[PDB]
Amino acid sequence: VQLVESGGGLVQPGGSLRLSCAASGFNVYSSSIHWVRQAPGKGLEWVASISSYYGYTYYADSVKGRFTISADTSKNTAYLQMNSLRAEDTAVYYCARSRQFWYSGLDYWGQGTLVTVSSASTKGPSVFPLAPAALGCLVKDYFPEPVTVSWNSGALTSGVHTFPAVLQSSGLYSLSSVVTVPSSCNVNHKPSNTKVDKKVEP
Amino acid sequence: SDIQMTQSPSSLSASVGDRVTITCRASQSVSSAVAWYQQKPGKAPKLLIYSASSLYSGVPSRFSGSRSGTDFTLTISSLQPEDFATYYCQQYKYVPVTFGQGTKVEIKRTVAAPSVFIFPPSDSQLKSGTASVVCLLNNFYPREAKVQWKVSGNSQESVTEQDSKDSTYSLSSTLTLSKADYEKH
Amino acid sequence: SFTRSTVDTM
Amino acid sequence: TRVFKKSSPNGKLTVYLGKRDFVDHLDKVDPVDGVVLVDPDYLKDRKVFVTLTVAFRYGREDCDVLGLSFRKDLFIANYQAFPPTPNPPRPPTRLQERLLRKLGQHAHPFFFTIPQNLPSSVTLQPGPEDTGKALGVDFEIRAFVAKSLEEKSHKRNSVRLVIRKVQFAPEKPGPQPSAETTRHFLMSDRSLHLEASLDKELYYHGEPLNVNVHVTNNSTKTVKKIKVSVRQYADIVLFSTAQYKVPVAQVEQDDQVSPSSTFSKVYTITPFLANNREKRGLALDGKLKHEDTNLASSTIVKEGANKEVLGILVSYRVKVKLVVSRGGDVSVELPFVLMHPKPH
Repeated sequence: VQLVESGGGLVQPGGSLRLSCAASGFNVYSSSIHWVRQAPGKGLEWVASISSYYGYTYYADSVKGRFTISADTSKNTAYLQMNSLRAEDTAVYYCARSRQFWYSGLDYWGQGTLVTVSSASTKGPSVFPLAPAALGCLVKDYFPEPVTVSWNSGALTSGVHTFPAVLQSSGLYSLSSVVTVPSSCNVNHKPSNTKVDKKVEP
Repeated sequence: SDIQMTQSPSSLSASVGDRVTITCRASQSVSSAVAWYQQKPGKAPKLLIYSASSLYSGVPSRFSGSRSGTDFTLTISSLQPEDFATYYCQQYKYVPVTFGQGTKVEIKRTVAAPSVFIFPPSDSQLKSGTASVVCLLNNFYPREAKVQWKVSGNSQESVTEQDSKDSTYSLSSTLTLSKADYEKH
Repeated sequence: SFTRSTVDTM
Repeated sequence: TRVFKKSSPNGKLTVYLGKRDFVDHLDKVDPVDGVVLVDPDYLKDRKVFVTLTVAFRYGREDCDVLGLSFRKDLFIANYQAFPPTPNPPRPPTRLQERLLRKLGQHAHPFFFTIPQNLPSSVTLQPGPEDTGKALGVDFEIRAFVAKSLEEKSHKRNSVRLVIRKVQFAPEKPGPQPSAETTRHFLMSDRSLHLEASLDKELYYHGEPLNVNVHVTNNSTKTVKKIKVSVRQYADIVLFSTAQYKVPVAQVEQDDQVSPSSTFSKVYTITPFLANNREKRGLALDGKLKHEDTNLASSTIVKEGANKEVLGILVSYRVKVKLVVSRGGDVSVELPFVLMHPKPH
């Protein structure tokens, strides 16, 4: 038994998207499909539910009419369509199954796909050295995630701490990594296809 | 209507094989339609107890729970070194379902003295027109701390995840201002 | 009205 | 540990039930045991009795303006709750003892035995053209206080509650179900061979039926279309023999079988209630008040053939129809069971 899904990406707010989640190893009829989203730093939030056997549809209060759900019995796949995207709808969405006879929780879960909504475009990283013991490299004004940053092409990972990237009010992302050198940086941005190497000395 | 969720406590820390109890509160009485879930950071959620009393297959017997009216409690016999994650309280007898606020679990250690480091903006950053001052706080305990800026708002704080190497934390806060503001002080 | 559960004690 | 209870509208008479559903193991049934709680000072001269009855009820109970059920009493039982009766049958039960501990002196236990020759709780689907609920056999517990058994019933005194009786699937699989049919022509020796088989004899609701059909059309006619369907049979017996059969699921394939050819295939058919929300006469599992359920579970008869014609009997069959050109259509049938598994 496995769960797979696809359809993630970045969409401009106010548009629409289609998500898919195929089911294998069980039956769509003898179960129900639930959709749940997980915002960064916030708990999982249920959005909608389908009951193929009973032919009933349910949605959350915040997505009444905006969000639609569908499923084809032949392919054992469920599809949900959402419209009029807003900035607060970005989260990581999951598709899960529940035993129809009877309800006993959500035993099986998919690996889950992230949903990002914003008007920001792709931006290359900007490496800013940080010198005075310790030394660090600062990457700011980049989009989108992720960025692979290594020190001296990953020569030594000892004393290296990389902090998670944050989203400031400008709409861009920024992270940093500091290496501890009491005595005495290569960053790659795969989505932007940018590699930057910098060296900082006191 | 909607049923309020009140988990307690929000998040505490303990040692290996300790007495840890997690309580769940609901604004309306629910008979037994209560489920317990645990989600490791960055992974998929997984239930532990369904119907508030049934232990799911492939789960250690150390987990158990009980009900007293609207009071729901989770009990763990001994804390495994891999059970440090978040837990959620769920009820499923009314439409719609309401989820818990999350109960992160972390390992406790001794107080660690931090390292104070101040880094001025670089020459390239100086020519960029934006001035940022970043203060580094590494190898400290506990997570909560108070550091003042005076040379103030418009500052971003970033703390990493619990480092298993020394059970300590690292903090990085940056104060971003303009060149005119930076040179004023 | 309707039905309801209750305490068992002991 | 939790325990259901129901109280009189006046709030003075209250009855406690530890279970809402009961099951039969083809040889014994779980006894109906409970305790009635009441202070004798309220009555001070009357007597308390609790009665078990099963009836063939039709329509609803919310004071509908229409002729109500043809109230046939299939079986009625009575027990003297107060004044207290002797110890049997045979001892007090464990849960009754615990409840007597919880309450004290004013706790009065009662015991009941369900005869093995009783039907299962089923309810026919009401029709949109009709009004209110529909016909169906139901169980009911009634407790009341009166000086005489034949005293007039009172709304404040009597209390009514509904219970259910259901069966569960045995763990022993049966013989493999299969069927065959060979039909020749009027004069020529050429024939038409068809065989149907199923994966198992017992399935679960929502699980597809993978019917295996093989056609050996070593004939001269051409089979136009093929139809596969499952039929639901509901035996209605009150004083006359009756049976109301309605199709539930139908699947058709536009497949042509050429003469002098062999064609075998496996097809999927799934019974579900979503597409038949309006079909009158459909049989459904017993509900509590009005809640929806799945299709009527196939009740299995006990080992003894006896009579057991005291209500509604249900069974399921599958039929495959071959549309043969210029007549000569041949269909085969196969019975099978479909009902819920045993929970834990």
